[PDB]
Amino acid sequence: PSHKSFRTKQKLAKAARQNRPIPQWIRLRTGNTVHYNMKRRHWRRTKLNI
Amino acid sequence: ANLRTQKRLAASVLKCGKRKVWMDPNEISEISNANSRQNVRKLIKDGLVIRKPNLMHSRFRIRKTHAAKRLGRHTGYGKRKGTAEARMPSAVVWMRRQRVLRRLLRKYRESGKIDKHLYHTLYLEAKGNTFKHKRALIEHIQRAKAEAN
Amino acid sequence: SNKYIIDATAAVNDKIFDVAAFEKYLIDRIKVDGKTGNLGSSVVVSREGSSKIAVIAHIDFSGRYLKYLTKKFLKKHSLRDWLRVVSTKKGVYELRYY
Amino acid sequence: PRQISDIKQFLEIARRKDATSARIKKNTNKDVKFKLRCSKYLYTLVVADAKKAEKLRQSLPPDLTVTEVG
RNA sequence: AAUCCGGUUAAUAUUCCGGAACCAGAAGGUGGAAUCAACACGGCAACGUAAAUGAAGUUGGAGACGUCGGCGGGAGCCCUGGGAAGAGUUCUCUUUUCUUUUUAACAAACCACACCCUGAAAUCGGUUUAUCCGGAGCUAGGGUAUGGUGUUUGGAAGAGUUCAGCGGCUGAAUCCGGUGCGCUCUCGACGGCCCUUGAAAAUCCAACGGAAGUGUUUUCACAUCUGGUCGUACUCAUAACCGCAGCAGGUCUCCAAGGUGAACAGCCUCUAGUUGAUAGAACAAUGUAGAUAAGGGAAGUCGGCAAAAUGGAUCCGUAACUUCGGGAUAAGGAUUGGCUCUAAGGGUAUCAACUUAGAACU
Repeated sequence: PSHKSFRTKQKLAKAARQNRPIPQWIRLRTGNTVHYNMKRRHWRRTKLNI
Repeated sequence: ANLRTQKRLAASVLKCGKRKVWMDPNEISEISNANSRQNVRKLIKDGLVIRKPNLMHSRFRIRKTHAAKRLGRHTGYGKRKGTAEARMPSAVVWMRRQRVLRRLLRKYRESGKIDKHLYHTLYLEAKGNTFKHKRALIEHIQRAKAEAN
Repeated sequence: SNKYIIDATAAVNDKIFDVAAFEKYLIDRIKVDGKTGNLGSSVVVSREGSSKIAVIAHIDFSGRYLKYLTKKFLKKHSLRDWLRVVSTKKGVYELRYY
Repeated sequence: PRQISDIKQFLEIARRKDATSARIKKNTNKDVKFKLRCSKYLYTLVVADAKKAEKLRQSLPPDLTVTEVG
């Protein structure tokens, strides 16, 4: 909610940063097995449960 | 041309709702270019955005009906859906009558028409509901004054 | 006491209306005390010049009423689109185009 | 938030080091309002006579920053 | 402990900007008061004053309290009489219909249930809507206290709002009043209820006591300085939560316009919001949800199940039985519109409110 704790702010701030697509230059590296982010998360579908 | 944000900014600037915001249909391109609140304020000054007036809620019929009912109309048996106590409680009728009777009794005692003995007698008579209205107390006071004199 | 004036310089210059029709409409439609023809000495419409409509009243009177009556015959003659009554000073109402 | 009815004390607060600026207000009803911004309060003085207002204005020390109607 | 207004952003605001305040703590300084009769005077008093030292120890108070019921005051909304600005309508009618007409925290002055004084009260009196009060000192006369969401200014018109002009700028207006079993919140004085009597602590104040003491004290008027960390977007729900979901479910609370009416009922509208839910075209059967039906009127069925009928208000009238409180709105009848009118019920000759009775006419 609007009333948060700083630990929750930190947890949300990391989780927001981890929920981003891959840089394109990553896919051009030799031997790269990454094609899309396996760990994407939508705010409706799967919850953080923190 | 999507202007939902231009209507939103106009409503905020004009201090109304979107139902009052009116934007010129013949100036869509210029309104689309306007994207900040300063631009919206320029549009309003130029006359391209106008706040529509409030819809009509005339009270002519209401005032006329109130004035006519004040003359004694629309108050028959078929026009009353609430019981008599609900329409005008007997508690406030009694409270009005007692305050009126006590006020006059104090006026007469201070004036000198009645003394403390007669005032207390009439005070308890009035509290006992002996006096139906101000005149009824008036005739009783005059009759008592004549009898004493 | 109080004085009200209606300027019609533009109307008389453009032959839109004549001061005769102004005076006649005002005199036969003035509803003082709810009845026309009750001018008496309290309120008198004193027309000076063929560009002015001046009313001098010894009782309370409304400039809004004057605008109301002026608006009446404007639509009666159906040119309300070209003319609008606007107030410049205290007790002054003049006709303006677009 | 501090109305002053004494001319001198208005002047003295004006000379006092806490004073930073003075303002002039000319109302339509023709009274002159001398407002004096200070550190903590705003001391305003209402005068009904123009020439007393004018002689008061020149009585303000020159170092004080006087501003006209805003 | 102590913050308000106006404004600003594409998105933040009691947080930013402009203006205007406030509280807590700290230090010395200016000014004023008291003081060698060390720790101020006045008033009969209730108490007042710009100040007017007070250690330890003790004690009191605030914080600090249920519930319901009316009654009184205030503020905001509602209603309303004029004024002024625009705008709506105008075949006819309408001195009219509608919008606008605003004033924050904070500072200052002013503003009568408890109490005091004089006094002695039975022809007992005062007094409330509600019967409480008085020789334990009534009424009455004069005081003291409490003092805001009241008033007058400051804030503050320079702001906000409306309107008319110019090429950002210039003109105006923002005014004067009434009302109430009205609503919302609050406040004051009371009342009732209980084998139910309706938190604590931090914090703050005061008192009794009298250590102690040119220099001393000063809860007095001024200015000076300072204020860390973390939360702050947005949704709060027929799409942001929980139900596998953009689920007809669930989920705490604040604000709350007018008309009809007893009414936060139903029905319609203003401000605000939405116009979302696959659509189109046709009217077949069977359906689902609603309507009406001649004559009969429960013959239908396990069964009046479903539906129907009744329904507000006013006057009349009301049984057996009863734990005497009820039964009871028993049952049973009459009545209701529109319009024109008188008749009362108040306030200070004029002024203001809807509540009843009766007459005709239709």
